[PDB]
Amino acid sequence: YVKLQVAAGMANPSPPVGPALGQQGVNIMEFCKAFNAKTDSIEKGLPIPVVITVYADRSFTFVTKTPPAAVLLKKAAGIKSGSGKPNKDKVGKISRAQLQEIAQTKAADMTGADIEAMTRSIEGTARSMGLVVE
Amino acid sequence: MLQPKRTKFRKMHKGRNRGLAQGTDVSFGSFGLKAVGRGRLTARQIEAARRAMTRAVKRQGKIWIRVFPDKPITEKPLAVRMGKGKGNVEYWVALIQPGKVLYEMDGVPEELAREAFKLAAAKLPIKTTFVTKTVM
Amino acid sequence: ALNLQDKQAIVAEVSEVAKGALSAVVADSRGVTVDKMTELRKAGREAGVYMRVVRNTLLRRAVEGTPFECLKDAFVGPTLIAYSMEHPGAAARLFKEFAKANAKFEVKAAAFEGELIPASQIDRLATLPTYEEAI
Amino acid sequence: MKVRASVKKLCRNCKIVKRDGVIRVICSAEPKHKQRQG
Amino acid sequence: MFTINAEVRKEQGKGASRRLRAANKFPAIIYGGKEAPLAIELDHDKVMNMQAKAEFYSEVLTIVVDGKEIKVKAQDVQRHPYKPKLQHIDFVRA
RNA sequence: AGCCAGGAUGUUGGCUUAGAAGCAGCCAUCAUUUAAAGAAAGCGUAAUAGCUCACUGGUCGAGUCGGCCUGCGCGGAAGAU
Ligand SMILES: [Mg+2]
Ligand SMILES: [Mg+2]
Ligand SMILES: [Mg+2]
Ligand SMILES: [Zn+2]
Repeated sequence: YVKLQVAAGMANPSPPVGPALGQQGVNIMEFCKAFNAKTDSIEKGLPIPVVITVYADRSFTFVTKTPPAAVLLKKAAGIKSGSGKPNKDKVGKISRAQLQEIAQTKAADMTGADIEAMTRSIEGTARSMGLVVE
Repeated sequence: MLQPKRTKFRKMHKGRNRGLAQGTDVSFGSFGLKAVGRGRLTARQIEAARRAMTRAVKRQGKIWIRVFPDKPITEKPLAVRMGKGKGNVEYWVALIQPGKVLYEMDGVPEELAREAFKLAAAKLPIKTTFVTKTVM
Repeated sequence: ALNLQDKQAIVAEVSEVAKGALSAVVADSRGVTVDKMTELRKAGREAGVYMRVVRNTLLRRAVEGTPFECLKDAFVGPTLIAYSMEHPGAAARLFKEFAKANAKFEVKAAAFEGELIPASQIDRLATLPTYEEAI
Repeated sequence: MKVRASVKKLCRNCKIVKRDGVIRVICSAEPKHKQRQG
Repeated sequence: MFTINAEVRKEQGKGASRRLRAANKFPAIIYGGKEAPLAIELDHDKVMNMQAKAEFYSEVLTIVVDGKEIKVKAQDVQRHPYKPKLQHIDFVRA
């Protein structure tokens, strides 16, 4: 049960992971293609947090999440770095409508939050990252 | 090290070191290293303690040295008999009496000052204590 | 002041919460993973149920000024208590489902109508319908 | 072990103990921290 | 706010003062105004605690001797050269 | 103090890197849910799983921490018939 195989848009993620999943007898090629077919609608450069579940029965049980918020930069901010030194520079600004769109997008994952509190929560990440609003 | 740029006389009598000290209060900084014991503070010891403090605070804040070595100490050359005049000046000391404030510090936290003064005190031949600036 | 002030305050928050609270269902809170309570806590938020745990002593001082002298007997060991501040009832059922289906504590007590509800008689509050039924 | 005039705790796991009229430092973590006053 | 109990000294001088300081007391002087200065003695540890608070050197202090109370201010203090102790204190009548 | 439980979400924070997920390094260190929980105190690891600390509730039931002044002791303390 370890988060791995992100960027589902790129097939066979052996170079990043490699011998990490060699402990589990999981077909790297076969499962990667199957996950691609299930979730090929997303953008190619989008990570998906997935786990590798092992039990006595060796029955895989996986549930899909939302792409991480940080890779969510080219949607409105149009940046790929944010800041080598965060809060010391300025590369862009995020519109109030954008994070709210992510707010309902990520509402299925926030363990504890309200619609308003989640919006205030994800703006904290943007401020600490370097993005601003208003 | 510290030594007078010039002096009225080259050599000085041995003298004595009786009495208590003048300059017992923290006058410039906010923390001070007060001398409890009595004795001589050579220029080398004063410099050695100064470096220990200065590196401990990483050259932050301000440091005052309240003592100056102005008494010349002479020594005859090795394997030389008595008499034939007074020996040659070898180093300079400062006479220390109990209660003398030797070093002062400012611009650093009190705890950092304590360890900084503790490191210097290990370089001195005289028992010392940590004192703080007092109102009146 | 410090933490004594904070505990004096801690009683204050639960005190005025109990002023607006209508029905109380007390349960236990031990041996269960914290992330598992996310389901009940989210349910309380959306169903207007407020939950909190003060010490047996803070629980002792905090209910004398509110009409809650009925449930004084069941204050032994850990005391989780949730308060329905709106849409009264529908709390015993919300806890029964999580209790019987997870192999843990059944129930501690309840509080309604100015009288204590025993453990075996909580079905009335579990089966109690919503306030909107006169229509 | 270290035999020295000044023995002191070198980490949070060191303990000052007096065992036969001598002061000792015993460490559950670092065997290098074992000292004795002598 | 700061009230100090005091006793009038019956013997003065170098020897008497040292005996006082050995007995965990210390002398002090109250002067100012049109009346003669009054030499009194203070118990060291209690005054040592109050003088730690800075307000002691700024506010009006009250000294009680023979029941009578005098409002004074700390005019000057003589500390031990290297020990955390007080040797003498000057009080000016407020 | 000991013992029990928890130590979560965003999130693998941003940058860097082959990888850098609290834990090589650089910058930031906010926001929620909270009873608490650091953008992580130490071990870990190719990178992560994993251990544990801070922190919080429970048990226990009365003292408990660290300075200051001071009396007497301890170590420091090895030589030759
Ligand atoms: Mg033995
Ligand atoms: Mg005499
Ligand atoms: Mg000795
Ligand atoms: Zn150690």
